[PDB]
Amino acid sequence: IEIRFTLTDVVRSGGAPIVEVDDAATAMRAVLAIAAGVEGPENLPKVVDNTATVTVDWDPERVADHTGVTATFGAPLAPTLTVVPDALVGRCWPAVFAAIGSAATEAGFPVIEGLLSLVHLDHAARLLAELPKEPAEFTVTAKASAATDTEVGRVVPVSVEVRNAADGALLATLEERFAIRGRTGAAELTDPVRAGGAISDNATDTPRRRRRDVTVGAPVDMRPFAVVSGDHNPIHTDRAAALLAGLEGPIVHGMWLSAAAQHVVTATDGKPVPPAKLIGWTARFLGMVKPGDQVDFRVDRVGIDVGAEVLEVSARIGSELVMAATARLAAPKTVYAF
Amino acid sequence: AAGGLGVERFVEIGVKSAPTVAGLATNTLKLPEYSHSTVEVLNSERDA
Amino acid sequence: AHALVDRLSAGEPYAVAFGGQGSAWLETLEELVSSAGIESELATLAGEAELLLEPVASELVVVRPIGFEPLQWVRALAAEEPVPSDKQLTSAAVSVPGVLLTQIAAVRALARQGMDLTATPPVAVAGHSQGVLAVQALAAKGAKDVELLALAQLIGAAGTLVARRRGITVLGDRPPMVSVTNADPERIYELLEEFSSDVRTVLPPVLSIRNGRRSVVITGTPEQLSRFELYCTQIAEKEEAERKNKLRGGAVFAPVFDPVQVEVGFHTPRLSDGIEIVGRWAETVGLDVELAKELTESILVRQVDWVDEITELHEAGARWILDLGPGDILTRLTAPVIRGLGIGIVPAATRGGQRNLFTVGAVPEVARPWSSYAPTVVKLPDGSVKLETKFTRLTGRSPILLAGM
Repeated sequence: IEIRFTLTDVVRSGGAPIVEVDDAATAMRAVLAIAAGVEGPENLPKVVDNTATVTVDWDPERVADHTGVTATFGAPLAPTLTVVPDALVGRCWPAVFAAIGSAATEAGFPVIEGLLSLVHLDHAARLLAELPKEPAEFTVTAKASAATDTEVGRVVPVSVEVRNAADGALLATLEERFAIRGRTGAAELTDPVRAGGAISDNATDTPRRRRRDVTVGAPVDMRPFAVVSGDHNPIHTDRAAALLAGLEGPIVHGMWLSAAAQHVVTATDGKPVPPAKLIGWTARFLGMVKPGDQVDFRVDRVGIDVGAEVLEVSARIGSELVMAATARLAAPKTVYAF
Repeated sequence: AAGGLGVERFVEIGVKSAPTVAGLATNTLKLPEYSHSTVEVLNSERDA
Repeated sequence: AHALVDRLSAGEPYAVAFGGQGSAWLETLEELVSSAGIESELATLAGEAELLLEPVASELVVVRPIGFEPLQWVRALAAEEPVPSDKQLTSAAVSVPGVLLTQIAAVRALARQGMDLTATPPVAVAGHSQGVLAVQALAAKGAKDVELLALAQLIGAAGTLVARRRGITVLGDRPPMVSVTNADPERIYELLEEFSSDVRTVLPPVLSIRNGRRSVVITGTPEQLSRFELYCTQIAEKEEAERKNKLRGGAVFAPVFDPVQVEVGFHTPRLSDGIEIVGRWAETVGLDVELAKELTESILVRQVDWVDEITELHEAGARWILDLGPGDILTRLTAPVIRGLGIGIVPAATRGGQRNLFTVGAVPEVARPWSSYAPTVVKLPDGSVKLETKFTRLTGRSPILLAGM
């Protein structure tokens, strides 16, 4: 697939010998549209209008590939579940991206977005008290809660609802917030301001408890995760696009890391029984990660929400902070006798 | 066993009465249960 | 001038053996590259590996990207810094092809020096597990070489997609592959059948390899295998109270149980969905030969009765057996199996055993045919009959004595 651009030269202004076509933004979109969707998925919402994901089925081999893509052993970790809540992101990905531009973006924004300048801020999965299972089919709905601009750029929080097809109920809620860095707007204004929390009705407070010291390698190439997740962004694959965006290299998918640190919290504090235990997880990406990376994670036990332990995770490659993560985990199941 | 064998926690309540049926469970966890399972015996009195 | 080959031509016969999975292949492949002064084969083998994947009309969507260029990993490993983890390299997808390449490169090494002599003649070519693959096209024309690596790429791929390890624990440590020692094949299957009575059809353990008389290998789901591990321990302990009563029929058994480093169940029904897919993977390639269907079943589902096969080619009276398998596996497994029946076995790509191969005088290692020491009859001047043994020969008397009492 090809990407074309156009220039125009007026030399009356010597300091501005080159001025290039204003159709760039719209021209960039048509290029991404061909590659991304290939008109394969089709629904035609405006950004406010709901984005629907038709139908989704989870094969046992899609369970294996993901659990095999991110693995932990040396720390006595045993992943168990039909569908890890991390697997939600693979289903909702192609729909979320469609909301990144629109007429509402045309009204209040210049509609100037470099896709290479796209930055993932936060990702979280909130459960409706239902957990994902075997062969039952899923159908997902994506909505943009707000379209915001910041001092550092344009931000689009996206809400996602995952539903079981056969049963016809909403299982989980997925939250994503993306950052394009060039834009301003009258739609939603933020300077430094954004906030999110995992909250529960009944709570207990605890003291800091060191649980595990984790060692996690980054994959050699980012293409394996790109295939499964459905993220084809050339930043993580092509070196020419990564260098053009002014990056340290073919940056590891933040989404892979998200499932990487999670799988540990899944198995460690979660113990040989993760499946009914973690009812939610949140992930903040502090810094960029190159492939072939030895990263050290540390999960601690902080406090209690709704009878579920909260677990805080910090990430370091050498001195650099990488991921800030926090999870709600049920305790190891208790049997009482009087 | 029919519902899966993954980690279980056995807690006894009533304060000082807690060591008894736990010690009953403990010795029981030994003899038939030799299968090497991860099990936690906890007492309200002792293990608070 | 290779005496054995020269022996092989006029005198004693020979048989080729190929090792299977669990061979610790990479370090052998790394050394084989470093010990190789001739890269000629590796040029075509690398290109055909690239080629054969592209035209594939079989599904193979997940497999091709997760496949890796063999030339790059080697040169990386030769810079001494780069290499993925053993856990990644041991996975069937990239491991199964790599094992064959090590074996194929092992074929070429001997073929470099003595080919005119070191050409074809075995009596038979046999293999173990995935080793049966490299056996077939070695007996076929040279254009079929990558087809092994091609099928191996397909074998480990579907096997991985169908069933892969979902958990492991440092204790034991617990794999899909388990081995018990000292216990009868009947007794092991008994405890197997005793345990399999308590579990569902989806995860039964079964007997995969019978390595010898009292040494076997049972395989299945790691968790269920760990359960079988429990019963054998209880019996071991209950029989301990027996042995310490100082009674022989009432004595403890002293078996040896401990798992293996193999990452995935082989020769089990858990791979049953893999056979079909693999079969189509071959026909969509120029790999078409009528044994691709039979090899798969033998490797993926059907067990391997090993002792009986290589013995069968052995009882044909073929004196020599070589093994081009990684490290060397199945070369030494076979030796105490046959032992003193006249067979002897040099590990191939092993420098010590290859020193035999290349010389006129260092060649004829032929293990002792116990029948050689079989007793004989002797006559004497006064005409006494004497039964001849190593004892009688010295003493000059009957091979019988009244012990000190």
